[PDB]
Amino acid sequence: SEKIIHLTDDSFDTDVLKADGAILVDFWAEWCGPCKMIAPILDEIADEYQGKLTVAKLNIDQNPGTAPKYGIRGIPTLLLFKNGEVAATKVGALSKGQLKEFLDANLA
Repeated sequence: SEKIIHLTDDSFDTDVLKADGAILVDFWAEWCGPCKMIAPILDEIADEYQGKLTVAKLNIDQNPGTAPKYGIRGIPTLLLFKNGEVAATKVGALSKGQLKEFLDANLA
């Protein structure tokens, strides 16, 4: 059950900040319907982008510490990290096609 890294506040440094390569971090919560709408889409991307990218999820209620560090203000927010640095930001639900395009464009 791990293609997706399931992050915590304590593991966020190792898992994201010190990863060699691109991580796609999904800031989300259980009550958030758009967050849940995109979850299946993230599963497909995890598979599709395997070897180019890792997908990780931080649940902002269970892990309240990390989101303020990135000025997160609404969910879902997708932050693309490249080797510990944020390259791209996407706020709100989007389709698979839209996510593919956001990824393809920011991964170069």
